[PDB]
Amino acid sequence: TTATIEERRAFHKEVLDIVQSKLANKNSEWARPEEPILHNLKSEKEEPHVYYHNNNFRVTRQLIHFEKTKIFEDELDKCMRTHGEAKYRKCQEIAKRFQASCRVASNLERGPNARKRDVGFIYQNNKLRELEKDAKELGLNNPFPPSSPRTTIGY
Amino acid sequence: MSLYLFMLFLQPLSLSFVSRSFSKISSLMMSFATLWSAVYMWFTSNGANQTFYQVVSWGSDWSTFGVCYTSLYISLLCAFIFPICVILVQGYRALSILICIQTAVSLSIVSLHMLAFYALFESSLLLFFILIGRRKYGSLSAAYNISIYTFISALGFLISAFWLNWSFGSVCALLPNEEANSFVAFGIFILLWVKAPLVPFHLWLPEAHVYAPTAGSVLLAGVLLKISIVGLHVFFLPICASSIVKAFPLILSICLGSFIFSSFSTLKQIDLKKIVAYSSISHMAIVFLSSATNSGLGIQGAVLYCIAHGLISPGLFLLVGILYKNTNTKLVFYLRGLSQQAPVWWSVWVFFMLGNLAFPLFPNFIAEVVCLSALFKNHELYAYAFIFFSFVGTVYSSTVLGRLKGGVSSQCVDASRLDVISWNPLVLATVVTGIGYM
Amino acid sequence: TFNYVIPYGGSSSYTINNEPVKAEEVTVDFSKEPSASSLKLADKSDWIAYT
Amino acid sequence: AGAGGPVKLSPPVDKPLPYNYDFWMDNGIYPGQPIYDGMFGSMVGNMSLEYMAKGWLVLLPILSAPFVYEHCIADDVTRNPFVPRQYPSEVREFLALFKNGFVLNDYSQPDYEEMKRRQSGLLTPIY
Amino acid sequence: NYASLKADTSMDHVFGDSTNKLNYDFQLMSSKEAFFWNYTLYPIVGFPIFLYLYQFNKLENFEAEIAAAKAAKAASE
Amino acid sequence: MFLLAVYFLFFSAIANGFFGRYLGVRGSQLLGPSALFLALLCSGTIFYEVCIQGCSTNIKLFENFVYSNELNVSASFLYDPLAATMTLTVVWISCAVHAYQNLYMRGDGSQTLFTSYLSAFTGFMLILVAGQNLVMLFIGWEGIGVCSYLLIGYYGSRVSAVKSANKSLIVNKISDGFLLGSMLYLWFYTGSFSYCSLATFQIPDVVSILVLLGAIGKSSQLFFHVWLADAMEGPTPVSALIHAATLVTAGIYVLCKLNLHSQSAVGILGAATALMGGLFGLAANDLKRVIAFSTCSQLGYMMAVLSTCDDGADFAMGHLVSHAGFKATLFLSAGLSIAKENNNFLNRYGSRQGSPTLSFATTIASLNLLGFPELGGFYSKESILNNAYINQGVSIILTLATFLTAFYTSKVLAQLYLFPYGNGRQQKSFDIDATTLICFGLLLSEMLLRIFTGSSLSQNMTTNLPAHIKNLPFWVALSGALSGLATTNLFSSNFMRFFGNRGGFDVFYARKCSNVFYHNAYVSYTLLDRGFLKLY
Amino acid sequence: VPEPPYAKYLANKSHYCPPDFHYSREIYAPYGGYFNDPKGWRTNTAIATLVMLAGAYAVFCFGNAREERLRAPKGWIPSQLWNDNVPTPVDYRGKVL
Amino acid sequence: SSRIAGDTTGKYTPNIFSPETPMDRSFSHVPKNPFWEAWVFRRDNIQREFVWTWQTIFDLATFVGGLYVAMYATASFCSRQNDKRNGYPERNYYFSDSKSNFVIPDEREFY
Ligand SMILES: CCCCCCCCCCCCCCCCCC(=O)O[C@@H](COC(=O)CCCCCCCCCCCCCCC)COP(=O)(O)OCC[N+](C)(C)C
Ligand SMILES: CCCCCCCCCCCCCCCCCC(=O)O[C@@H](COC(=O)CCCCCCCCCCCCCCC)COP(=O)(O)OCC[N+](C)(C)C
Ligand SMILES: CCCCCCCCCCCCCCCCCCCC(=O)O[C@H](COC(=O)CCCCCCCCCCCCCC)COP(=O)(O)OCCN
Ligand SMILES: CCCCCCCCCCCCCCCCCCCC(=O)O[C@H](COC(=O)CCCCCCCCCCCCCC)COP(=O)(O)OCCN
Ligand SMILES: CCCCCCCCCCCCCCCCCCCC(=O)O[C@H](COC(=O)CCCCCCCCCCCCCC)COP(=O)(O)OCCN
Ligand SMILES: CCCCCCCCCCCCCCCCCCCC(=O)O[C@H](COC(=O)CCCCCCCCCCCCCC)COP(=O)(O)OCCN
Repeated sequence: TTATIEERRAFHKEVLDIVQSKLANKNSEWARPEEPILHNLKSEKEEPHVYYHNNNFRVTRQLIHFEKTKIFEDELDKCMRTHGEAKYRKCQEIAKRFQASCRVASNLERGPNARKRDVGFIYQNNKLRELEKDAKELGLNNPFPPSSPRTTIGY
Repeated sequence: MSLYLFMLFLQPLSLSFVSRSFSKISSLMMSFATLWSAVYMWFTSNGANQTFYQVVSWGSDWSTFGVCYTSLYISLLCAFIFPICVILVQGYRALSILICIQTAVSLSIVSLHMLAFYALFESSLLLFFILIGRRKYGSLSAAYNISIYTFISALGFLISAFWLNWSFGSVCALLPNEEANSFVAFGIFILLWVKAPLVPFHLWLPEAHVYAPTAGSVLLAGVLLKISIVGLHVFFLPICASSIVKAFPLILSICLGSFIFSSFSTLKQIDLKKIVAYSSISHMAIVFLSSATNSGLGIQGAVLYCIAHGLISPGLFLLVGILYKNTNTKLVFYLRGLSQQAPVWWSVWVFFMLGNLAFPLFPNFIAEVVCLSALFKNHELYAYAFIFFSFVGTVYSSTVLGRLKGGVSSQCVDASRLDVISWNPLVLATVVTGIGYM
Repeated sequence: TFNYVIPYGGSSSYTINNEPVKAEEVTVDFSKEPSASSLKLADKSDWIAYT
Repeated sequence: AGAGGPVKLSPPVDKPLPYNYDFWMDNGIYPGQPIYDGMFGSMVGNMSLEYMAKGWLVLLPILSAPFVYEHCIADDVTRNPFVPRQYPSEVREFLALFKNGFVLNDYSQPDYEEMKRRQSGLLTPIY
Repeated sequence: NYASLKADTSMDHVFGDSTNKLNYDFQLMSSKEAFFWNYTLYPIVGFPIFLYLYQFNKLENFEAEIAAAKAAKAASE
Repeated sequence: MFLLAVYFLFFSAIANGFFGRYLGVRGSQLLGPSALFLALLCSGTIFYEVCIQGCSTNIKLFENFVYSNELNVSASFLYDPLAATMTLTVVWISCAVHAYQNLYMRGDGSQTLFTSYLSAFTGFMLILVAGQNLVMLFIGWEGIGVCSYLLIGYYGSRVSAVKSANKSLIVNKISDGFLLGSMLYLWFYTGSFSYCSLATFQIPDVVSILVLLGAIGKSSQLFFHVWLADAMEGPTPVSALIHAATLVTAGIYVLCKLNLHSQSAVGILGAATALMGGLFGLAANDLKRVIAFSTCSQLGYMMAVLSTCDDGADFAMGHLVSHAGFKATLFLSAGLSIAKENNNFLNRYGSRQGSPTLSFATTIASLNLLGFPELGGFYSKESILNNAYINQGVSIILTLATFLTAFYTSKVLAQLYLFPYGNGRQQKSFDIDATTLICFGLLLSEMLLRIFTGSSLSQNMTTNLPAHIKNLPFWVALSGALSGLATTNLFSSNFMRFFGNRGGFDVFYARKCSNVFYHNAYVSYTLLDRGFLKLY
Repeated sequence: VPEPPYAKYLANKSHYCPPDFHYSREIYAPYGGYFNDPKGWRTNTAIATLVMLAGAYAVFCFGNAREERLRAPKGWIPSQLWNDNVPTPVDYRGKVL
Repeated sequence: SSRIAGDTTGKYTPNIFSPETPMDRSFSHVPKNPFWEAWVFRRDNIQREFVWTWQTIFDLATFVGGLYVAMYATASFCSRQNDKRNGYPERNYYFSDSKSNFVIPDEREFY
């Protein structure tokens, strides 16, 4: 994938047209975009208008993800408090969804040095599954535990 | 924004025209009016404008001023703590020096131009050289230390700013630029390394705090240490992220070493102001490392913990200054029986010392939890290292409290009405932030 | 970024590359290349000769 | 009388102070104390650290003798005369999930090996 | 001005004299002993570090041995 | 209704500690006990609703106590069956101690501040117990830590008291650092701080070790027990609260709330702590210190029982709540004995005319400690001993611990009552008012109700054991009691000296750990920053 | 030494104060003096009790508004008298009450 | 021999000529001790007694440099583990000599 200078300048011109279209009508939610500006730039910093707009879009998405995770946690707590000693069976699905939301919210913008957030021990469980498969097929002895059906309340 | 900048320029302006007998009253009114203008700036700052709440330019790239999350918190903190400094300080000379220092520092926080940031921040170089080296109660050695350290670090930062202005053509933050050069990254980094006291460039801060006046110490601890994080979020992380991720093991080495050795050096202190000053150095490392992770948690946690420090350490410095006025001593060994002799001072001292030990009902707890969570997001061992060696702070804080608490004393040294008026706002702010209104 | 939610800085794609484009149409250099004497002195092949 | 009791005041310093005098804690009452009792000065009971180490050397083998037999010498089949509590399959499968469970030692079960490897789990998270 | 250096002897008969002094030299641990005890206690403090190191080495060695056996199986086959 | 008790305790704390000038010493002597009585009614209602009638309630005071990115925690209270039981026990004991302090602390200058500390101390215990998430528990944990620091060091003109408070603070700091590490682990890999989503069937060992290391701090186990013995410097009402419910039990409550512990570690540590505590209590000559070492031994029993069976958590909690009662009674009666005799040493106590109520309360509490049959302590201790038979190593050590416990309990009883008078011929007296009688009546009512209501659901469930195995603890306790009455010598003078020094755990810290700590400080400061890096 | 003029404004030694114990009467502490017993203490205690009960009423309203029972109690509970959000009791067998 | 300096009414005047010593803020000042002052002076100016000895070099190296070396090694190990965890290629850290240019992960890319 290679970008010639002509294509780069053409995309620059088109982004200027986008900025002019946005400027025409006032919008109080200008910095809370619902859609990104699609691009194939090597670095988004090359075009400043795309950079800031998509950064605002990412911020909006992350705020939505945080509030969604709080919602999922609320229904998980309610479902836990309702069933009683049947919680482990009946709250498996809601916990699954809540942990999925947590991983989405954390992992999308973890950062340059941050590690992936293993809510529910899914990646470890997958690693153990792969290790056990390889050890059994190759005749080796695995020094690690086999994969578990359930390691947390959901995942 | 414009009102805040105008009031910041108005405060030094008023001193030239005041009667020289109305100076204290006019300065206090001006400080409160600047606080109100900062509240207005917060009111006119809409969260819908996610990148920058407000940007104003007055005809040039240098005159570009703007507020973001970090800038707004730090500016409100300085505007909050300045009036206490104003009442603590007497004399037209001292008022002039402190007003000029505050104007320069508060203009630095909202600046969006690295060169203008450098110009405003270092304008307060001689003012501290004169302030810390004042006639009877100042030391020339400490003033030399602080001035030379600041000059070398700021000159390195200036060289990096010149290279950026030559290459990109601009040095304003609002224009997106990225660099992978390590020389420029170090040039920007060295200022942060020195200004945020980080071992082994932390030697200037202690000597400065001990030999600075109480208002000077309050400003130094409250906001001048926080200027490092404004520079990091505004002028280093946007452009120098590749270098911070390349050097992260080294960054952790230096930060955790600063934490540990500053904690151990605190144990060898006999002077109360030195104890508080070394506690500040140990506290800065968590902030620096949490920001350096370049994650959403780290930046927020660092700015929060800066606010917590800028509400707790000024209170300790103010209480120590009050005690020194009452007793003419700062040696812990001379001071005994303070619990019986000064119950009202002792209550606030214990409250603020608990705040410095990061107990739950204090803002330091919430801030530390967020910062440790960011460190745990990077790695478990990173958080574990900081959590364990926090016990060293407990040892020296407990030893100091035990030494002061009991004994035989023949002097009633308790605070007056003026002193209680001085710390009431800090106590109220500490409580309000502690219950979660961070 | 200047916000507390997403990381500062940015990232560049490693797959995508940008074709080099010349800074100017015609390049005139006023910096002279190293002399043969400089290359001779810098040569460390024979340690005695280098010394 | 709890309040108002006579006390002795520690004499004022009259000689050059040692550099590490911060190791001494004196509030003004006569019996000043080290920062940590036993760091220096009189020892409680005139017992040194060597004496305490020798006493512990005598005790540890006797104290550890009950624990070492069951944990190391004994094995799951011979530890107890009975098997772990028997549960219905639906209950047993859930209970066997717990790494800190007590049904993982059921050698009658056909999943004994996997249960034992589950019990000896991971030291640290892999991710 | 300065506090008096003369002590009070009113309570000596009740609570004993102050003649007896401390035998401590007010000196610290020797450098050799300090080296041993730092390099013993600090590892005990950092017990998670060694646990993580042990498990990571175990994981990497098992992965490499699996890779080697995989290479052997994929060479002949 | 559920919130009311914490409100009453914190109101007592604020009123007595900030407006005590207006209220006065009498004003504290009314507002304290009245508020805790009202809190006792509220706690009784909570206990009936949650435990007996199985109705758990969640109260969310406010949301987003900490809201930074994904990290989100709320101030919520969940009263589950464990929380209601601990709340009832704590409020009952604290009301008793507040009744006790009206007469005991009258000769103390700051009685209002003492009452305020006691009430905030109880309030933070209830915050710890009723928290629905880990952060509320940490808040209560640190609150009880700081309140213990302000209560042990109440006598500031005593170097020993302030150093004891510093010891408690530092040890507890290390413990909660380990707990904070475990909290961060659990938030990262489970997605929440709430106990409901906290559940993990498999947890890596590091989290378990961190949880255990944090728990062994407040629940003083081995290598972390140094502070409990020194905690005797504080006033007697403080000792009763800290040893009975607030501080020591918190680690056990945390281990029971989250079953992330490992069987191998807990059983060995608990059995070792029980044996060592009994052996240390053998040598002690202060009345108050023996009871603290007995507290250590009982904590060892409770920690050991977790390894035995699935019902171990229930058995530990039952012994916890049973132990709070007779231990609090033992401290309160010991404190009254010290006041009446102006003495702390067991040698000089002796038979003397006194109140029938206090002597009976001491006798019944000591009988519960010993294991006397058909008593609340007896059932809660046989539930542990009989169920520990499967763990052969644990069972043996606990049986020897029962022998030692019987011996020193009977020795203390003989020295306090049966022995001839040992104190001097001086006018000494402490006349007890009706308030202290109401205090001991409340403790005795707790003890009596414990027999009828029980401690655990599986308390009387059969452990299928041979009769000679099942009734063995009684014989060991009886032999220990008979040997204690005769005041025979059990160990040689060398081992008696070793136990008097409490195993030399503190002397090791002094000679090696503290010296290394201050040599690290010397290298950091004197050699480096004020040395190498300081100009001439 | 002749007592200073302000000693008249300072209060006396209380009945609970031991006669031998001396304290400086000029020191002010929010928790009270060394032995207190102020004049008018009864009215202050009555006012404190009134404030306590009023705050209890407010806390009771707040808690009742925020008390959530999501699982039916096994039997009748006292909260049914004052809060209407209690689910109808169901016993161990499962029968509704 | 003493008099009250402060006046709440506002009619405060400093009696510099008064025979009686005013009860001003200096009334409560701590008396101070000669040897304590010299101990304070000695402790602050401890750089005067600094001497380079092999024991001093040994202590400084073993504790300070040792802790720096240990922290750097631990941080490098954690970075290596995180790179394996995240699935990133081995990152080009400053003192690590790696023939890969991977420094900052691309957000757009799936690793
Ligand atoms: C010299 C001083 C003398 C005067 C002493 C003053 C005495 C102070 C009294 C102590 C106050 C204790 C109250 C603690 C609760 C905190 C109050 C609070 O935060 O208000 C909440 C409302 O919540 C409440 O009202 C709580 C009800 C308080 C009464 C409940 C029972 C009282 C028992 C105390 C237990 C509290 C433990 C909480 C631990 C964190 C605000 O609601 P939101 O709109 O959601 O605010 C957003 C949340 N956040 C603050 C984090 C930004
Ligand atoms: C959780 C929601 C509800 C919150 C209520 C908290 C309970 C009361 C909080 C009141 C404010 C807490 C901080 C008070 C100031 C801290 C200083 C202090 O507590 O005591 C002062 C002085 O006390 C006061 O004047 C004010 C205390 C009023 C009530 C204090 C209750 C206990 C404090 C609660 C602990 C704070 C929790 C922080 C960690 C979560 C000094 O005491 P001592 O050092 O022991 O010396 C006293 C003299 N003597 C030697 C004779 C003992
Ligand atoms: C291609 C070039 C190759 C390299 C060549 C290197 C040649 C040497 C370069 C050194 C440049 C550093 C300049 C600072 C010199 C130290 C300060 C002078 C020492 C001194 O005596 O100053 C006294 C007080 O200063 C103080 O109290 C300050 C204490 C020390 C200040 C700390 C230094 C700043 C931090 C150092 C590193 C910072 C980061 C570096 C990237 C005042 O003396 P006086 O006024 O009474 O005059 C009387 C004359 N005796
Ligand atoms: C020894 C431990 C290191 C101490 C630093 C501790 C942590 C500081 C990290 C700050 C984070 C951003 C700074 C960027 C890099 C600074 C130092 C990184 C470590 C380093 O020296 O790497 C070198 C590369 O950097 C360079 O080539 C330049 C180094 C910095 C230059 C020093 C002074 C520059 C002043 C310039 C003023 C402004 C000029 C602006 C034009 C050589 O590593 P390598 O990649 O060659 O690997 C070869 C190994 N086998
Ligand atoms: C039931 C579960 C276990 C409970 C705790 C058991 C602890 C057992 C550890 C003691 C048993 C082995 C001791 C090592 C053998 C040494 C035998 C001779 C002792 C000796 O000659 O030197 C001593 C070294 O201190 C020492 O020996 C310190 C070594 C101790 C290792 C650290 C373990 C923690 C110990 C905490 C409690 C033990 C207290 C007694 C050690 C005294 O040294 P010195 O002062 O005369 O040196 C001179 C100052 N220049
Ligand atoms: C002149 C000044 C200097 C002179 C004096 C220096 C003497 C100090 C030398 C020893 C320092 C401690 C040992 C650390 C360095 C070990 C050798 C470095 C090589 C290395 O990285 O090996 C790793 C060491 O384990 C590790 O990752 C580190 C384990 C030790 C750290 C924990 C022990 C202390 C804990 C105290 C807290 C400090 C850390 C807080 C975070 C394991 O090899 P690898 O598998 O990683 O592969 C990496 C391929 N070489």
